Amino acid sequence: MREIVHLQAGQCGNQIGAKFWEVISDEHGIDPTGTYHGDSDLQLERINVYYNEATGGKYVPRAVLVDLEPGTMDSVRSGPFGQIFRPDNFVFGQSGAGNNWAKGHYTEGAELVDSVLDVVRKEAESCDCLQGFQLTHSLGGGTGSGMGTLLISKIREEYPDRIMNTFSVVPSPKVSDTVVEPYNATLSVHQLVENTDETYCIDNEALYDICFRTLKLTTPTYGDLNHLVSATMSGVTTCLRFPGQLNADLRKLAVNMVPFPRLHFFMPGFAPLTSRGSQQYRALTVPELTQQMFDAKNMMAACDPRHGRYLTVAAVFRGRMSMKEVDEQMLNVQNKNSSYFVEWIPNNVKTAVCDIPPRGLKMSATFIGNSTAIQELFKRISEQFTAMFRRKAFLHWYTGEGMDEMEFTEAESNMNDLVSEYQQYQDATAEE
Amino acid sequence: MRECISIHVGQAGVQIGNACWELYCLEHGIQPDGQMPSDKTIGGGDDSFNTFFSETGAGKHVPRAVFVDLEPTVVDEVRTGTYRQLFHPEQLITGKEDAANNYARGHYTIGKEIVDLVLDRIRKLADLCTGLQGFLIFHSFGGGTGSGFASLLMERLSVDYGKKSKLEFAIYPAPQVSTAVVEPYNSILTTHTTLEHSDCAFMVDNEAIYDICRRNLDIERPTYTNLNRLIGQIVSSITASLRFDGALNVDLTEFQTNLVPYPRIHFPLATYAPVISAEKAYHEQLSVAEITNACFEPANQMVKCDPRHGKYMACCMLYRGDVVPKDVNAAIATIKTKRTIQFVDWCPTGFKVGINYQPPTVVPGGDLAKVQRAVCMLSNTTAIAEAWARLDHKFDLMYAKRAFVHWYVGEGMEEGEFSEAREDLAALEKDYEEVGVDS
Amino acid sequence: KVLLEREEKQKDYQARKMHYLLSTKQISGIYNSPFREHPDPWELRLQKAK
Repeated sequence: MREIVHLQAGQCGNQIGAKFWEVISDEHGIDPTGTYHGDSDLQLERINVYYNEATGGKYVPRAVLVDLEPGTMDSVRSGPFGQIFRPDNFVFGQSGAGNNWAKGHYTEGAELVDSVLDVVRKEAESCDCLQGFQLTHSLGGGTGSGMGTLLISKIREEYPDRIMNTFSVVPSPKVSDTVVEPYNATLSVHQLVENTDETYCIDNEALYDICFRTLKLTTPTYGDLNHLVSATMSGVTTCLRFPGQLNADLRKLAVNMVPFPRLHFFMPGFAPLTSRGSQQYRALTVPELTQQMFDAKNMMAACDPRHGRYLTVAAVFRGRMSMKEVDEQMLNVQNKNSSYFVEWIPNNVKTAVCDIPPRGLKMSATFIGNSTAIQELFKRISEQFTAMFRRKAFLHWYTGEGMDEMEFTEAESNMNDLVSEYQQYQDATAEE
Repeated sequence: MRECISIHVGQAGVQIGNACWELYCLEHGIQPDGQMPSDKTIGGGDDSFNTFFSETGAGKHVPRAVFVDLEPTVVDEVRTGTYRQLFHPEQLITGKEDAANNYARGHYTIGKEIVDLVLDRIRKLADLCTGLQGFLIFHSFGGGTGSGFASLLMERLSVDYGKKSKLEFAIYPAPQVSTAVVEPYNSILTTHTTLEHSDCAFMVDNEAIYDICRRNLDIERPTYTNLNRLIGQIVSSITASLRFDGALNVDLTEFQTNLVPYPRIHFPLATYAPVISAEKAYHEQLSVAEITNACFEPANQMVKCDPRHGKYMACCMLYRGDVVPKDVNAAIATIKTKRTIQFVDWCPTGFKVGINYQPPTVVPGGDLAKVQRAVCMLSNTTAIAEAWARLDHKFDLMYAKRAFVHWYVGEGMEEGEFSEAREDLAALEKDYEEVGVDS
Repeated sequence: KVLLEREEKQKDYQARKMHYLLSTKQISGIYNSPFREHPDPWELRLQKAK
């Protein structure tokens, strides 16, 4: 029935996908062997969304791992849950991307792409009817950004009537990993705005700041980031995995949340982010959660939403509390903080409560909203791209592949158009 | 898979390869016999040794490297060593005549005699492998064997394999101290070949090694062994994510793609740390920020150049050992706001994150102590262009009266080779100056 | 005609800057290629005086 096909790309994408799979297995009660060790009721009925029915009750994962380097599959397979996946899906090449988008898209994106199209087509045909495809990758390298866009384009061309949601990692000038990262980001944003339904922004620096100043961890590492993003996606996906009173799906969000197709970016966030010693001293209530979902300290942004106006907001809850509190909190927020959202469109916050609490935690609530906080990222990316493209540095590598330079020109023209559009929609005046 | 072939030309190249191979065998627990005799007490070795070594049907390891030299004395010196049972005699090609700091003979009358043999050797070695990424060519600019032969062989390897990385590692004639006199004669001709026919070139000298050893290791009696040990540690750190894994693996291609802003400018500045002795590694708290800041100090650079004279365009950051990302982020935040460090007005940021879970090991009898983590830096700055300027000035002053030129004339080579080499170096220096100039 | 001379002068200071953008080394550059020609009225200017 209604299932979701999951896709993998990039080493960071691979590790975050593996962490998400481990988290969902632990919360739904799946042993590392592959059988079922759960003790719940809703963990059997709708369990087929991410699994597949097989003999002996041994559910199998549904996620295709696509990469160019064989060293990632060895690492992810040696983990405690790396023996449960399908080795056939581990389609890896012989040559690395070298953090090159053009080279990875041209050379390592021609003779290897056929296998992954074949396997994803087989997986789609294996089920009766589908909804959408989830791909978790990063823009930091020629692996995630290099072929994730191509795969999304191919699946959109083949199956237009599907959901294209992704959680790509946005770069940051303060925290970099690639010298040519602005080039790859500029190339990827064009595909993200041309052939993608929706996209969520992911920043490592903001999560590092969040954990350092709130969680107060001794040695924060990428594992913590993977845990947080896995919890984020789990809260996002619990609307369909565990139906409650007011259930929702991805497509209703994507329609109600995106006013214009050219602006499909969002802002995720999770509410209960506390230190280890503060877990035994907390008051579980609605106003605290509302403050932590509204404040800029808890969101995972490397930016400030207060510089602009809120466009569209969805409050997705997961627990057993009430319905009146949410609406009254939203009403008094819109009445008091009237200068932080668009006055032209009232009621910009959506109510959504999942009656099924998560495993291991009683109260959980994520934040999905599209505030005016990405324009500074876009403008700084445009400025740095123009700075690099003026004297044309680090350009011989891309030119030697075969592709010309007009692609950069059209990409930057599109970015200028998009940022102009964003800035002239930020000041959405009522009238003249 | 990630498998590379090492090339060793000249005595310096051969001894460097020996140091690298012995470091690899000691770090991987590989016994000198070639098999695994540790049947009573194991001490490691269950890893991916296929990157450098090869596994036979009987449990034997065959090194994959090229040990070619003209003077048979070095081949004999290595042959009478204790590691003779590891490699194969077919890989150590002898020779009747040697260049010995001479290019013309070594490029025309000696080089062209042994070509088909080494080409067949390297073809067999490449066929023995599955995945090839780059090469490890070890030579020197002062040595005649390591200049003419290196040039003539790489000129053929480039035209035979255009899709494979061509690295470079050699020694620079220090402006203060030198071993011979005709060193710039060979250097001026080798630089053109390495610039217009290779992708990346790494340059170091010995005076800086002497200064750092007497300053930190505090040795009054230096020797070549520690010099080779430092270079071997550098090479091992560079290719650390290949033999092993980590949080963010950094392969050869991954960094070399960004290390070349322009194939004119492919001369990075390596900096190893910590370079300390045993007593220098006991009562000294070591974190990431301190060593990263020390990496930018001119005293710790292996090239005698003040970084404050120019600015940086591209930077490559590496690590090895138990490194925590928060310390890396803190160090990045510290250095990005440092006013002493200069950089161009166009590249706000650039560096890499290589996290290696395997800590660096030690050697019994060496000088390096047991450090929990290591770090290496490959930056690109225009302040290093002074070395080429001094080399050009020396060449001009020693070419005006044609000192020691009649020998090369008699050997057979066109005397213009000096003129276009000089003008190519001048144009390269002009390009470096123009790039170093901001808006 | 002095304007035309300026136009001719507008070709030489070009050779000043793009001397450092001569992308011909390694037989792998930006403007040139085995398919897109050797220095030509545009790229011939990338090699000239200071």
